[PDB]
Amino acid sequence: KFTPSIVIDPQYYVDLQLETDSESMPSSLKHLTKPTHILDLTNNDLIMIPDLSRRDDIHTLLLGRNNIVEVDGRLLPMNVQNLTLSNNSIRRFEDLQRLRRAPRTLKNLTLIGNQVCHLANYREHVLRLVPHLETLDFQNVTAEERKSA
Amino acid sequence: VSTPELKKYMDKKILLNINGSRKVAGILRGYDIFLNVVLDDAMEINGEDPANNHQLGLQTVIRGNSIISLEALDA
Amino acid sequence: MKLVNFLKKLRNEQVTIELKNGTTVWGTLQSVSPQMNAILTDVKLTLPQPRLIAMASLYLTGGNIASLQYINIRGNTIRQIILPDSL
Amino acid sequence: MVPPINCIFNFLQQQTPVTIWLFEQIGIRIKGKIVGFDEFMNVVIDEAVEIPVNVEKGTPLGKILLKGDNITLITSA
Amino acid sequence: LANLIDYKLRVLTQDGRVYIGQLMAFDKHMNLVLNECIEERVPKVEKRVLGLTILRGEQILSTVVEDKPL
Amino acid sequence: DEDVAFEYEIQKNILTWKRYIEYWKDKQIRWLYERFCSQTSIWEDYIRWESETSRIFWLFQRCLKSDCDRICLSYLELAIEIRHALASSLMKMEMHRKVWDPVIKFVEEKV
Amino acid sequence: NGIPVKLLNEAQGHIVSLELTTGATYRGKLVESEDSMNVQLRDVIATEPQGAVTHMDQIFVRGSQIKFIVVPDLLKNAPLFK
Amino acid sequence: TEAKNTLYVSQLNEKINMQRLRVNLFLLFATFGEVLKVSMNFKKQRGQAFITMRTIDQASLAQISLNGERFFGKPLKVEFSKSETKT
Amino acid sequence: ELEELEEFEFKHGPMSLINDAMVTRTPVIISLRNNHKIIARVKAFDRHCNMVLENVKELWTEKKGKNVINRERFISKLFLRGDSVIVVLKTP
Amino acid sequence: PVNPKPFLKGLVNHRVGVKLKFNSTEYRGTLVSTDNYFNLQLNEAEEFVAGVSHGTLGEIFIRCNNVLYIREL
RNA sequence: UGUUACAAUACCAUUUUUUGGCAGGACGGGAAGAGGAGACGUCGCGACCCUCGCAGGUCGCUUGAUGUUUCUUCUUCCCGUUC
Repeated sequence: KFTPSIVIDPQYYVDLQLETDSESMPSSLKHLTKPTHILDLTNNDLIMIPDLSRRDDIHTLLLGRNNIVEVDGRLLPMNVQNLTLSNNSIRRFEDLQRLRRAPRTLKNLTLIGNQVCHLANYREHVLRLVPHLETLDFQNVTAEERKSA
Repeated sequence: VSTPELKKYMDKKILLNINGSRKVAGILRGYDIFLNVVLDDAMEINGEDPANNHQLGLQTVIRGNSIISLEALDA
Repeated sequence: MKLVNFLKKLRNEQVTIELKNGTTVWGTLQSVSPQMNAILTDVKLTLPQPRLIAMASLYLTGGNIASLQYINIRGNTIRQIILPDSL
Repeated sequence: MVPPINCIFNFLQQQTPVTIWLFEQIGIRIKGKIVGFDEFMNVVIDEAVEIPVNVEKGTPLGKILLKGDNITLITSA
Repeated sequence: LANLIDYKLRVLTQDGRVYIGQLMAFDKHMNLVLNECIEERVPKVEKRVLGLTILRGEQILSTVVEDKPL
Repeated sequence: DEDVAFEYEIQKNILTWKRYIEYWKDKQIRWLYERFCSQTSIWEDYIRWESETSRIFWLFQRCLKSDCDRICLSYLELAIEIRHALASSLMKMEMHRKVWDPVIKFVEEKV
Repeated sequence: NGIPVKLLNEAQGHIVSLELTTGATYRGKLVESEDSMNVQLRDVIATEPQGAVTHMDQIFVRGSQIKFIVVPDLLKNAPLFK
Repeated sequence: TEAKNTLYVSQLNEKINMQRLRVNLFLLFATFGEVLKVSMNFKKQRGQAFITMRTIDQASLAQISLNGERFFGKPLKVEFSKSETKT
Repeated sequence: ELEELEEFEFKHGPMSLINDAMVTRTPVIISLRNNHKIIARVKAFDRHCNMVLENVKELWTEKKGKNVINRERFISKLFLRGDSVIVVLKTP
Repeated sequence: PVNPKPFLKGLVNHRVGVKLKFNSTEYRGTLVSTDNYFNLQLNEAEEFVAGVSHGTLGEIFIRCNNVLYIREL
């Protein structure tokens, strides 16, 4: 379960290559270097993402291809202007009804290949309570569409 | 100190802007290692729209610590 | 003699440097330059009272009191460095 | 074709009344007669008269050694 | 500071602008050269990318170290 | 506590020893690092942390049990702050002609 | 010599940007760079701090009024990696 | 042809900001391993692009996977590039 | 003999009050460029008027929306860059 | 042609005035000593704030870095 | 013998380091009603456009962002944080 020896030893400039290490719950993200712009938590055995307090530095939080079932509403990172959540174990809307209090600098949110994605009334409900984002599942959003929410 | 090569600007109508947002046009007569610039035909460009002809042939000189930059009006 | 060499006696000394923009640096000198450029460590800087430019500089750092692991300060910017009272 | 230290001294031989500008202080100018100088353009001036830039008055100050680091622009009349 | 070569330097200039870039070299006058430097004014907000720039030691107030190399 | 997570990390290459000790470092750090040690560089670190006399002596003794030359310097220093200690050092880790000579020169001085 | 001045001397024949200490930016082709960081700049497009944009033939800014120059990125491969 | 580190990208939707198109081909291909370099030109290499992955084998997953997915209104193609991407 | 021509022009030149305040151990008042009036004793003098002081009693002015108040602090040990120095004034 | 170091060492023991670079402050007093680098040392200094007197101060030193000019009264 | 690192010796006057400096209650966001606005530029969301391939220019914004520069708030609802 996510040893602080693991978190240090993959940084390059385009982030933190932290990809194929299959972990369970974040305990030591205290150990982040601090000039991080990307948190690369994809191909991980994540069921949640706790343990991110006021880390106002990350721009792209990779969480794709993670056994992930839940995205939460008071989970901080303040400038997530890219965020992937695709290819996971999320399956119901009210899992992600707490995407209201996601921060206002949130622009790219992908949910492809999931169980939530094949539902009807799809783009209305996710643009609902995330009203300002730019691209959705690799799809651009117009403001005439944004009269739905 | 290297000599600041303004020999291309000798006898040329240049445009010195000066600290305190002053702008002075003139024709170069001489320079030095401190870039203290001598101007024939001094033309003080004041703020709104006069153009104060300041020293028409009396070869003014400006100290190099107050020279911001210079535009050669000709090539 | 040269009081630049006086500051070279101040290695590992817990000082408070005050800068020209009002920045108050508090930390320990690791070394100092012959042009008085001071490198420091374990230092958090305050911008005392006012809260009224510089301030932007403090926020520029992971810093109002912000602490940085290693800080190098140009010697021309120091107004006065206060030394430990036991010296 | 005159380097500037040879173009200060022609104010000095011919003894011309000279208007001198200060440095980042635009409200006041000084006018007088150049009576002495050095290699760092620290200028001693005779019959020194202040010029408030913002009708231009004058306060007669006579003998002044103006330190050259505030000297900007040297003219005459 | 020769120890501090090739690091990212969060360097604070005179007007409150903060530069972040990889230190290519320095000199006697603290003239700095910065690989992929970015310039930010008001403090993430208000940043400009410059690239390989010089920075004259006349304007630096302080420089701190941002991150490790590759 | 922060020590529970730390403990877990430890128990589940001197990164757990570093993260427990160096983050705290003081008492907590001491508790950690020492424990880790009991479970040359490490020894040195421990000594530094410790840096009472008795404790230092104990540490030295521990070090001696199992950079011998390097250590010997430390032993000498300890002695200075002796002869017996020096002798002990010699017997465990028998390079040390100039050190021995130096030691002797104290005796000579005394004489 | 100074490595930044040596860097700037190799930047001749290249398009740079010069921001000045009052704030104005000077983008132009650097042809002549002096040892005291004085720079002769050709075909300069100039931008005021308020935003007034002009183009000029020749500008020559002194050393001690320059904030920073930006040299093009080809220079950082050689001969200043050592 | 070969099958190497650089997965050939083609037939993107040209109506996208190229800085938005690099990011949205970073966050798309981050599910198949770490994306190290995306070189791309609007100087008439437009419509086509280079994406170079870390692993040899992680490029082999996405090309089987994403060859035929909509992305800003077009079903793109992903191939193996003819030559290993330089720099 | 370079230093003797340096130090005797130092002796009866303008550096006398920084040389006399220290010898007689009399506090001199120092007004800086940001109006931090400093009354203090002198431990040492430099070429640049760099000064090391003792029992510093720095006094400055804070302006608000009413009558200006006086803010002052006592600094036991101080090192001072000569750049801020405007006026060295000895009080009897 | 009174050059400045010949001008000012001859101006010793005269009630001279010095305007600072800030123009908030002037000093009138007798110049006692002046080096080559134009540091000034005045005795019986009266401080002139914005051209009006602030008060009598005494033996005073003025740094080179702030002397705008110096005048003889 | 060579290489690297750190110290000693050799150094305030305009372009660098010896300064032209100073002067229930609170909070936030969005919407509506009643008594913030105009310029100059600098980068973005749409496109009826342009353009056609392997080595971003133009037009809207139908309430996009942002630095100079001049002039002169209250009520109601909804959502978060705190006691």
